[PDB]
Amino acid sequence: RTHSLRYFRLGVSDPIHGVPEFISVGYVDSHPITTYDSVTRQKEPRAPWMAENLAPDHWERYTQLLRGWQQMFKVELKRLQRHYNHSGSHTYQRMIGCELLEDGSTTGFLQYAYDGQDFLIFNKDTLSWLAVDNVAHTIKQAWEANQHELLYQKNWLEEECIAWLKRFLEYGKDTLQRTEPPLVRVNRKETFPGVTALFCKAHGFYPPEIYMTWMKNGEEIVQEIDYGDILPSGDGTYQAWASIELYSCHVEHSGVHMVLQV
Amino acid sequence: MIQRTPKIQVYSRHPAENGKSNFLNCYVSGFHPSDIEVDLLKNGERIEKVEHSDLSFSKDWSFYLLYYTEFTPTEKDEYACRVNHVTLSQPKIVKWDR
Ligand SMILES: *[C@@H](C)/C=N/c1c(NC[C@H](O)[C@H](O)[C@H](O)CO)[nH]c(=O)[nH]c1=O
Repeated sequence: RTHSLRYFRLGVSDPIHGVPEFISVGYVDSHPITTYDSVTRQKEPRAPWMAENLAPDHWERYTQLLRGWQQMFKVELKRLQRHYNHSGSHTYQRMIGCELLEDGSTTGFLQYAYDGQDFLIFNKDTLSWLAVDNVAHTIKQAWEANQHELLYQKNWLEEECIAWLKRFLEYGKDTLQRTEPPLVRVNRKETFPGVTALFCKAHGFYPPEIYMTWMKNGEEIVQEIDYGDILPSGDGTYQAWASIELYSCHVEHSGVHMVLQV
Repeated sequence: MIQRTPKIQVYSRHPAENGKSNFLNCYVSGFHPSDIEVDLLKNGERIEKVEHSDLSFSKDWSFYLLYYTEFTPTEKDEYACRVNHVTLSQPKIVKWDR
């Protein structure tokens, strides 16, 4: 069972809308677990299984930390805007986190982005920054000069982050380690004149890892399969589509192979 | 400068069957920057009672939101969603397929 812990930061230059200049959100596998904004200036627990169970000192302290980070992130953004010489609204994004696999392999990541494009990518194995432009190189030398920070980041991504992830995983086992079976239903729809399209849908399942395929006479799968997306249903489960132009629907979820005939 | 056009997806939570408890969802994803305008519509008139999940982030520096509202399906009525982004010159309206 693969799991992922990630933290996102967003800084907007001149919001020109009453929306937060800085927003910070934490995720444990596409689940909101923590949130912060420059307007509220207080860290709030999104998930219920960590709202009362986790100690209050955590939010108390990390709020002050976030307040500190906000200003730094602003300075970094404005400095880059001074390097490119732009006026207006520009976005500065940061991602940091780890990944725990089935076997137990650890994989960490740290990235910085400007205007929705990769700006600086951190590699912990060689302790180096990957720059895309000369401006990125300019911030690259200044960041690489300070080796203490690099080493800290490495040990954080490799040990500390995994620890946090394990802790969070144990707090909400009934939610994150829960298994809900999908309701599979087959629907016939005529879009073009004469062309009859067969749809297969799955509603209400967790985790989102699901496999779908259309079979002819239950022996051969077809290459004309149009796949959709694993969409959130709203209640906390997911939903997915599989369509083909015209015999059997095959959905595999949590080791269960489901077959439907038309 | 690099920006992305939003992908609008309108669908129901539970399987479509008229005269029952259901939820209409509009998934707006893969867009950049963050500033958007989203409104759900019922035969043209906007729905006020609509809740939305706060801004969410993705690995490819794109964002995604979910706008949902409770509804009862009926064959007479048709539902849609109006989305306006900076990339969009005219507010894109996507209808529910049923
Ligand atoms: C509270 C748990 C919010 N944390 C948070 C973090 N946390 C990771 C880490 O402590 C931090 O990045 C340090 O600077 C070390 O890398 N990161 C983030 O970007 N936003 C948050 O709200």
